[PDB]
Amino acid sequence: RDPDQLYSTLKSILQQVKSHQSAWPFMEPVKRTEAPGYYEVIRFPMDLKTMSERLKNRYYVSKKLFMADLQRVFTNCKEYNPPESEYYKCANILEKFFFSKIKEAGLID
Ligand SMILES: COc1cccc2onc(N)c12
Repeated sequence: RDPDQLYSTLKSILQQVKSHQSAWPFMEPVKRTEAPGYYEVIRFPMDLKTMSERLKNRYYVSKKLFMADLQRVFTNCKEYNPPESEYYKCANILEKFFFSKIKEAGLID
């Protein structure tokens, strides 16, 4: 069940990330109205709702595709927001959590 092993593992990892107390800024797409100039600077927006959909839609056929999207959630945030903002802080906390979980799961060697 090599496809469903991957799916299972990713779903677990994604749920844990979504349940984390620092995930709240990333739960839905950034709104243009709340972020002036966001979509002019961030070319590939990503969020955890979209990732959930992608997962359900069987898009994440490799660990690399999953990693790229979730990494993008953090890097987008860090480019856009000031370094001591609450959003920037949440990104790094959640990113630390993400790297531990992917290492825990044996997704990167
Ligand atoms: C509440 O989410 C936001 C609102 C406005 C700007 C944002 O940048 N990164 C975010 N996660 C974000």
